[PDB]
Amino acid sequence: SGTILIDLSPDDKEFQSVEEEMQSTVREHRDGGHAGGIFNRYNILKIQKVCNKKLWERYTHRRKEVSEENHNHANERMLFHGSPFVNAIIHKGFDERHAYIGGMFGAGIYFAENSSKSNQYVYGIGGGTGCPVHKDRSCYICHRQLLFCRVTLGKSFLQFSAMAHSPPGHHSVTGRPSVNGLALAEYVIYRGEQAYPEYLITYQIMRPEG
Ligand SMILES: CCCCCc1cc2c(N)cccc2c(=O)[nH]1
Ligand SMILES: [Zn+2]
Repeated sequence: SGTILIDLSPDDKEFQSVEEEMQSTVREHRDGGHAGGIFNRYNILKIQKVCNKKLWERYTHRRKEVSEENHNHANERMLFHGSPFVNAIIHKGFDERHAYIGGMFGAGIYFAENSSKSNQYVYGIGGGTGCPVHKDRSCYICHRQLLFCRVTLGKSFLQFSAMAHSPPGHHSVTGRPSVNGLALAEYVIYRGEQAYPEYLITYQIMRPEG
């Protein structure tokens, strides 16, 4: 495929800053833990840099196009993605196969500021049937993987909220939380080339002590 994975050391400042973004963006969810499990923090087991020259140049080419359409502003963010297809994504890139057809902002590729939101989709929409081994959406034993991704939003359409195309004149959609005052924003792109899966994070959710 061209993809290689480089392990980061826990002593590396880059490992520490990615872990901190994982841990600090956990919130409680309105489903009481149904989809993603009950936890306040993670046990991070490994963080790997995803290196693929073809996929990177695909991303930067599209970033330059968006930028030039938006007064030299890519509006680039680092955002989480959770999916049963994480292993296809790191080898072949994001495409229409990784879209959420039934999502609140239409058929596109969804990203979260809250790591705990992406965690709800590790084992499928709604958490599917949970981990393959124990059939448990709150499994504390099995190893999970998330992507921390570089995403080009460009001009984003703001949706106040309780593959298709971007709204005309826009490069993405922003789902702004309008009820749960603790929820962070979620974002949708409609072209796989507008994201690069930069870090692969392997972790467990941790059982609260109390
Ligand atoms: C088959 C899995 C496709 C949807 C996965 C998915 C959905 C999703 C969402 N709706 C909002 C915020 C983040 C995510 C995410 O990180 N992943
Ligand atoms: Zn399990």
